[PDB]
Amino acid sequence: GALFVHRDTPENNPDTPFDFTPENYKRIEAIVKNYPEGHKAAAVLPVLDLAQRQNGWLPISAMNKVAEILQVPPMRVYEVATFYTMYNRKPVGKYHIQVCTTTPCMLRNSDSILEAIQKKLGIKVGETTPDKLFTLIEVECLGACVNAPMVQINDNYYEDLTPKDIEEIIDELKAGKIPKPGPRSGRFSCEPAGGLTSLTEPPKGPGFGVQAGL
Amino acid sequence: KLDITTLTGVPEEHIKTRKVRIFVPARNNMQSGVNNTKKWKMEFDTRERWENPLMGWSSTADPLSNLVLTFSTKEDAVAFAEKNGWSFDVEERKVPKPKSKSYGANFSWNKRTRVSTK
Amino acid sequence: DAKVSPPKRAEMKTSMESLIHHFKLYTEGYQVPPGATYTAIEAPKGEFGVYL
Amino acid sequence: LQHHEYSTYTFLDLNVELSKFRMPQPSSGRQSPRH
Amino acid sequence: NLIEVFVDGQSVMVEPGTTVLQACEKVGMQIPRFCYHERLSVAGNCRMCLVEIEKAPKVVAACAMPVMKGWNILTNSEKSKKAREGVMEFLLANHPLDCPICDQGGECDLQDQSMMFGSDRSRFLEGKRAVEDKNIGPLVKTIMTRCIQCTRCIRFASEIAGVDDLGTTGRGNDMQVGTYIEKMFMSELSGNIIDICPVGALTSKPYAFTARPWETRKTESIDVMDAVGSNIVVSTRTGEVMRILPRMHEDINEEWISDKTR
Amino acid sequence: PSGEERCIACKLCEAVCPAQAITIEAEPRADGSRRTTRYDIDMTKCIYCGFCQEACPVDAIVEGPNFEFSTETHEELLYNKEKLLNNGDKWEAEIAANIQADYLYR
Amino acid sequence: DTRPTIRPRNDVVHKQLSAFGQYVAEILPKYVQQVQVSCFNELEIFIHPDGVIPVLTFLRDHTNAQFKSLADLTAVDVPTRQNRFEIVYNL
Amino acid sequence: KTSFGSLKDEDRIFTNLYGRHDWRLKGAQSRGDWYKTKEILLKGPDWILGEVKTSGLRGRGGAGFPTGLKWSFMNKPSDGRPKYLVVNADEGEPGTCKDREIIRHDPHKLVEGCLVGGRAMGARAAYIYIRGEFYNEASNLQVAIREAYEAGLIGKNACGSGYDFDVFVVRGAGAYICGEETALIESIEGKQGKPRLKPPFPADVGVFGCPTTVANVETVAVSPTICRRGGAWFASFGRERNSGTKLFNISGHVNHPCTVEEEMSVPLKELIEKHAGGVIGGWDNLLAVIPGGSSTPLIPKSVCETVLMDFDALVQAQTGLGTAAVIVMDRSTDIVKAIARLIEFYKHESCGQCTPCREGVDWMNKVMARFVKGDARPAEIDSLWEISKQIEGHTICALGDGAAWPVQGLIRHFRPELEERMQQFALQH
Ligand SMILES: Cc1cc2nc3c(=O)[nH]c(=O)nc-3n(C[C@H](O)[C@H](O)[C@H](O)COP(=O)(O)O)c2cc1C
Ligand code: SF4
Ligand code: SF4
Ligand code: SF4
Ligand code: SF4
Ligand code: SF4
Ligand code: FES
Ligand code: FES
Repeated sequence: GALFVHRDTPENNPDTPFDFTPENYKRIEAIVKNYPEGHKAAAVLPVLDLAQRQNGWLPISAMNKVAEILQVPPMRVYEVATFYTMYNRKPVGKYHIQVCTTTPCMLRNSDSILEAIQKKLGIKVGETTPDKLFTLIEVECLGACVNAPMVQINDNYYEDLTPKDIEEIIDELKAGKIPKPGPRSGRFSCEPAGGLTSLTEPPKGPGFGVQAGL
Repeated sequence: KLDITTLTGVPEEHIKTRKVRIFVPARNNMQSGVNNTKKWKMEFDTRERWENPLMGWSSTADPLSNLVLTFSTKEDAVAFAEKNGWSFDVEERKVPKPKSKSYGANFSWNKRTRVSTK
Repeated sequence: DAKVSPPKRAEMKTSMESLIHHFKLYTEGYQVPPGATYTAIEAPKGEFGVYL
Repeated sequence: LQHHEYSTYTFLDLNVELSKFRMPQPSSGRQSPRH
Repeated sequence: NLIEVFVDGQSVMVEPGTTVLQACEKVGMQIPRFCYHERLSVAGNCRMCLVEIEKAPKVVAACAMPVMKGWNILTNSEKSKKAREGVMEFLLANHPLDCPICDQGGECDLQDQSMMFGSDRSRFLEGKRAVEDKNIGPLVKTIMTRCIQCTRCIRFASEIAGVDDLGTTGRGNDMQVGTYIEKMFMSELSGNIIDICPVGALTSKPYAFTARPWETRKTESIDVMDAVGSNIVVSTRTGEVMRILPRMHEDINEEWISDKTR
Repeated sequence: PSGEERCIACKLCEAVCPAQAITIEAEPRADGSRRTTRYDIDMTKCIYCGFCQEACPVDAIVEGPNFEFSTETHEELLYNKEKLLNNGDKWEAEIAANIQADYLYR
Repeated sequence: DTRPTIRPRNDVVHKQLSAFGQYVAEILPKYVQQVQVSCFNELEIFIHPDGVIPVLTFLRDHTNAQFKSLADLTAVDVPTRQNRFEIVYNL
Repeated sequence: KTSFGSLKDEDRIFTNLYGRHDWRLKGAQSRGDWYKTKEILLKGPDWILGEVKTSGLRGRGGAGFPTGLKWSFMNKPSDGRPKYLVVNADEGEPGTCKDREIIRHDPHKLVEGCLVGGRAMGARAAYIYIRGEFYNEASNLQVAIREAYEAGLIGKNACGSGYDFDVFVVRGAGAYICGEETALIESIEGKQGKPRLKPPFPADVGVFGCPTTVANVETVAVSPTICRRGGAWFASFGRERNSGTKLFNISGHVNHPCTVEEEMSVPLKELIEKHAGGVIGGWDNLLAVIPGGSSTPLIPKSVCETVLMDFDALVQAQTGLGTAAVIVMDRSTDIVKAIARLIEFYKHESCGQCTPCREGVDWMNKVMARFVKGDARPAEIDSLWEISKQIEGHTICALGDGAAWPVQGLIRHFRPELEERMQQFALQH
C-alpha cells in the first residue's frame, strides 16, 4: 500500500531544502573511497542511507543531491530509493516500530504484540501518531527468527517480546527513555531457554587441534 | 523471350505504363516477426485515388491497384514480368547482418557497454 | 479450440486469452496448414465436392 | 553488551576511521563508464 | 573457429559466442521473444525465449545463453512448448482486455505470440492489476496498464537515445516502468520507443485511434526531412498518409527514425 | 444505457465483413475516446450474414428485426453513421429484448 | 494425439493408398514422376503432362484400378513455377 | 561412524555463539581464532583450497554446492581485473538467524575466514554485504575490522605474510532478493538488487565486473578452523557428502527456540528434542516441520519421525537442508495460513524482473489466500500445482523456485485439509 510515483508537493518538491552537513560530506568521501575508481556509483545505497539518517526521510531533493554528489543519473537514484524498503520516501515518525509478521513470528503469536502496539498508540498499522512520535510497519526475520516476537524500532532490536513488555518499551520511548536492546525474556542472545545445551565447557584455547603440517 | 502480352488480355495502357516493383516486403517495425519477410513479391505502381462525392469513399480506376503476386525467388518475378511485358524494378533483399551479443558485456569492468540499470 | 472456433461472448469479455483469439480469429482468421484436399458429400442434387 | 552504545553514525564513523587503514583502490581507466 | 552446434538435429556452424536464439535464426527458427532485441543489450527478463537443449535438465534462455559445441537445440520439444505456454499465461494473467481499444491491435507481438505459442484459455480467476499512466511527452501516448515489463524502452533510452530518464520503480508485481518524477522524455529519437514496445503500452499520439494495421497499405520510401536518407514505410489508407514507419537499412537508419521524420 | 455509443472503433467488424460493406474511420473524440467519425455500411452491398454482430466486442452493431425497409432510390440503401444511430435509437427496445433472449445461446 | 479436438486418423487406408501408389508407379514408370499420400489419406500421383491420356486410361480400365468416374478436373495457377498452371484430375 | 549428532564442545567451531565471552580480538584469540594465520596464508592458496575440499565443506547458504570446488573456480591466473571476494551476510531467509549470531558474537572468526579465503582465491579485498537491519551487528563487525587493521591481521602485509587484503562492510537496505549472489553483486554495484542471468558466472564476471565469489557467513567463518584443525577433522563429523557441523536455527512451536551448532546428519527428532526441549505439547502435537528456512518444502510428522538433517537425506525427503532453519509447527497451526504467509513474504520480496516470478508469485499468493478462506474448488489445487511447476525452473533467480516449493509441499502433504476447508466454506454458504 505505497505509491511508486512522485508528485511534487510543498513538503516534497525539487526546491525542498536538503543538504548534507560538512561532516556528512566527509563520511560520504570515506564511503566513496571504499569503492574502486570508475565505480563511484556503487555508493548510491550508503549515501542514500546517510541522507536518510540525517534528514529522517528522503525528499526528492535528497535523491537529486545524491545523484549530483555521485555524478549518477537521477533516475537510477530514484530506482534505488523505490526498490529497497528501508528508504523512507515519505516522512516517518521518530520511532518507526517494525513488527515482524512472517510465519516464524506468527507461530510465536507476533500478532498479539502488533495488536498491543496498535492499542497503546491508538493508530493502525501503517499510520503515524498525532504527535508524530511512533509509526508501525511489518517485517521478516531481522535475525530474531529464533527469538520469539520481535519489533525493530529505529536501529534497535527488541526480541522475545510480550504484549505488556512491548507496552513497556513503547512507554519508555514515549517518556524519552531508551530501552535495552536485545531479548526481553531474560535470555541472553539465542542461548537455549532451558540452560546452555551446548558450549557448556570453557573455550579450548589457542593452539588446540592445530594440524601437524600447519 | 516468351511474349504472352497478346494472350494476357491486359489493356495496352496497363501493359506499357505499368511499373512493376519486385521486392521482398520489409518487416513491420511494430512487430518482431520475420515470417512475412521471406518471399519475394511483385506490386504495381500506385495511382490516383479520388473521393466518391456521395459518401466520401476512396475511388480508383486502376484495375491493378490491389494485385500483389508472391514469388519464391527474384528470378521467378523477373521472368513473370518479362512474360507480361511490364517494366520491372528489382530491389535486392536486405538481410540484417549477424550481430554479436554478450550478456556479460552489460557488466563490463572497463567498457562503455556496462548498463546503468537493468 | 479457441484458435479455430471463436470463444463464447461471455468468455471473450472476461478471459484475456479469449479476447485475443476473438480479435485474431475475426480479423486475421485461423491459419489452415498447407495442403490440398477434395472433400465431397452426397448433396441433395448429387456429389458436391470442394478442392480446397 | 556494547550494542546499546552504538548511535546513528557509529557505522559511518568507523568507516571514516578505517579510511586511513585502507590501501589504494584500482581504477577502471575512466571517471565513469558513462564517460 | 566456428563450433558445430545442432538445432533440432540439424547441424549448423556458428561463431563462438553465438546465442542459442541466433543459431536458431541461422537454421530458420525464430524463437518467440519479447525482451530480446537485436539492437538492444540482452536482458533475459521476459523469459519467453526459453528453449530445451537435448540432455539438459533445465530449459535455457536462448536470447542470452551462448551456444556450446555439440548442443542440440530442441526448439519444438514438449519442454519448450510448455515453457512458452506457461510464460505467455503469466504475461496475460494481469494484461488488461484492451485489444479492441489498443492501437497495437492487429500488430501486437503479444497477440500473435499468444496465438502461435500460447494456450487458448485462461485459468486466472483473480482480479487484474491496474497501473496509473505516466505522461512522458506530447508524442508517445502511454498506457502503462498494458506494460509487460520487457525493459526494452529503458534499454533503448539508456543506449541508443542516450537519455537516462526511463526506469523501473518499485519491485515485484507492483514494479512500474517510467520516470519516477513527472518528466517529459525529450529526444530526437524518442519516437522509436513506440516501435520497440512489443505491447500497446506506448502508442503514437497522432496515430492513436486513427486506423488499424491490416487496412493500411504500405509503401516503402525515403525520408527527405534530413540528409541522412532514412528509409521509411509510408502507411497509407484510402489514399491518405496515416503513419510513417522505419524501414530496415543497416547502413543508414538501421531500425530507427528521427521524431521529425516520424 | 448511459447513452454513449458502444462502438469503440476497433474496426474488426469492418475486417470480418465478407462483402467489405462497412467503412469505418475513427479519430480521438474531444473527450479522448475511440469514437468513429465515419461508420458507413451500404446495405446494397451487405449480404446480411451477421458476422458483424458476432464480431463486435461491445454489442454495438447488431442486425435489427426490421425486414421492411425497402427504398425507392439506390442512394437511400447506403446507410450513414447517423442513419445507423437513428435506427438503433428507434429499434433499441426490441433489439435489447432479443439480445436478452438470445445472449445465452451466443 | 487424442481427445475430441484432434481429428482421428486411419492408418490402414494410408497403408493401402501408399501400396497402390507404388503399384501405379511400377506399372507406369514412363510417366509417373512422384507419388504422395497425404496424412488425411488422399493418394496423389504426379505425372508428366505427356502421360495424361495413358495414365488416366490405365486408372480407368485396369481391373485393379477401376476409377471410372472423373469427379473433378481443375487447374491451380502458381506463377512462381515455369509451368505455372497445374492440371489436377480427381478420380 | 553411523550415529551422528553427538557433537562435543571440543568440536564446535563457533565457541562464542551465545555471546557469553569476548567477541573482540582478545576473546577471539583466547578461543583459538586468529592463530598462525600467517602460516595459513603462506601455506598456499592451493593448500587452503585442498583443505576445504578434504573437509568436504558444502555451501552453508542453502545451495549446498561444494565450497572447495566453488572457491577453486577463482584460483586461476589473473585476467587483469582486480579479483574480489563477497561474503553474503544478508540472511533474509525466514527462520534463518545464524549468520547474525556469527557476525555479532564471533566477528573476528569471520574476518580471519575472509582473509584466508581471499588468499586462497587471490582476492584484492572482501566486501561483506550485511543486512541493513543488522545495524548493531554491522557496528560490531566494523569494530572487529578496525581492531584487525590496527593489529596488522588484515591490511597491507596481513599477519606479516605479505598479502595485501582488505575487508569492507556494505550495509543493505531491506531486500530479501539481495540474498541472491548476483543480486547481491548488483546491490553492491549501486543498481537495483535484481539478480543477473548466468552465464556469465560470478567467478568470471562479478562485483564491479571483476572475478568475484559470493560465500555465506558460516561458510567463510568455518574455513580457518577447517585449515587449522585439518580437513579430516571437519570430515569426521557428518556422513560422506554431508560432512561438517551446521548451525540449526530451531524456531516456531518449540519449547526452547534457539540456535545450536550440531553435527551434520543429525536425526531431526533428536535435534528438536535434544536442544529445543521438543515440540510444544509433545512430539505427537507436531504437525509439520520446515527444515531449511522457508524455500525448502515442508515434511510431515511421518517423515519427521526418522530423518537425518543432512543434504542428501532431506533431498530424499522432498526437501533440503538449506539454511537449516527448522520451523516447527504444532497441530494447532493452520498449515494453509503459514504457507500462505510464506508466499506473501515471497510476493513482497520479489524483484519483479522475470515474468514468471513477477506475476506467478502474486497469482499463487491470491490463490493461497482464497485457499486459506476455503473460497475455491478442489481442481484449483491441481491448477496451483501446475502454476508452481511453471514458475519453478523458468526464473532467473531461485526465489521463484523457492516460492513454488512451499506450495508444492503444502499440496503434496496436506491436500485433504485444503479440500476439507473448501467443503466447509461451501457448506457455510
Ligand atoms: C532468493 C534467495 C535468497 C537468498 N538468501 C541468502 C541469504 O540470505 N544468505 C546466504 O548466505 N545466501 C542466500 N542465498 C544464496 C546465494 O544466492 C548464494 O548462493 C549464497 O550466498 C552462497 O552460499 P555458499 O557460498 O555458502 O554456497 C539466497 C538465494 C536466493 C535465490
Ligand atoms: S497490447 Fe496487444 S494484447 Fe495487449 S491489449 Fe493491446 S492488442 Fe491486446
Ligand atoms: S512500456 Fe513497453 S517498452 Fe517499456 S517496459 Fe513496458 S512493455 Fe517494455
Ligand atoms: S460497431 Fe463494434 S465491431 Fe464495429 S467498430 Fe464499433 S465496436 Fe468495433
Ligand atoms: S451483417 Fe451486414 S454489415 Fe455485418 S458482416 Fe454481414 S454484410 Fe457486413
Ligand atoms: S524468481 Fe524473481 S521476478 Fe525473479 S530474478 Fe526473481 S525476485 Fe525475480
Ligand atoms: S519470522 Fe519474524 S523474526 Fe523471523
Ligand atoms: S527474449 Fe529471452 S528472456 Fe526475453
